[PDB]
Amino acid sequence: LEAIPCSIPPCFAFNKPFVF
Amino acid sequence: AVGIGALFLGFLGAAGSTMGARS
Repeated sequence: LEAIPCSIPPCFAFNKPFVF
Repeated sequence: AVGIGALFLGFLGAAGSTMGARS
């Protein structure tokens, strides 16, 4: 969660996209 | 920055970074 908020959509530490 | 919230959404703008690169 702080470490990585995603794993699946293209994320890089703090994107969780909105939107892309 | 804490992460999302301080960085309002963390907009992926527009290829791969905390909140967007010049890309």
